[PDB]
Amino acid sequence: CDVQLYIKRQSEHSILAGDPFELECPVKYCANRPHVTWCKLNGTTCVKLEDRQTSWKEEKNISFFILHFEPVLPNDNGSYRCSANFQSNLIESHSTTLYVTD
Amino acid sequence: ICKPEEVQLGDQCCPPCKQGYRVTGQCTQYTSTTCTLCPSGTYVSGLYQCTQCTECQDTEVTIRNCTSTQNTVCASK
Ligand SMILES: *[C@@H]1O[C@H](CO)[C@@H](O)[C@H](O)[C@H]1NC(C)=O
Ligand code: NA
Repeated sequence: CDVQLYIKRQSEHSILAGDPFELECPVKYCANRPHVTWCKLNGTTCVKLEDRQTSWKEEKNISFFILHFEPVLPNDNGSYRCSANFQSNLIESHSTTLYVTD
Repeated sequence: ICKPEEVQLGDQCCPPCKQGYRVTGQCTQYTSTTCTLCPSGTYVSGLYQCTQCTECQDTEVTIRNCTSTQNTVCASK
């Protein structure tokens, strides 16, 4: 079993400023749950999201690592990647784009 | 054509690996790239290879030390 992040290339979401939002990193893992982190692209550099509220929602055959927007603000517009650390391995998701309206 | 934040792996546009890592598994349209840590004393050579860091001999000085991305640089004294 390989650890996999199921975010589709060119994935996008349209969301309303002032409404709460849940951005999901769908994780396939078989044994020990990896350490996953969100980051936001500026050009070709993924700034880790350190001060941000995150949670897990576990399902039978996949698990969701959620980045919470409480609430979404206009500055949350942009591209987000999710990353998983298992031992010496680093699994890197496709970026998903948020479009905010206000 | 791939976006500048991506890297061509096959005929597929994929997320890159972080500096000290080589590609251990190619991404698909729906799945992640898998990266593995190049061990100490090696540098990421291509997308996929860790190459052993060359040693500047006694008849040479180290101009730049071996990083996780680039080999040692040697010159004559
Ligand atoms: C390389 O590192 C060694 C210590 O391991 C040090 O003695 C040497 O001066 C360094 N050279 C450069 C150019 O940084
Ligand atoms: Na992915």
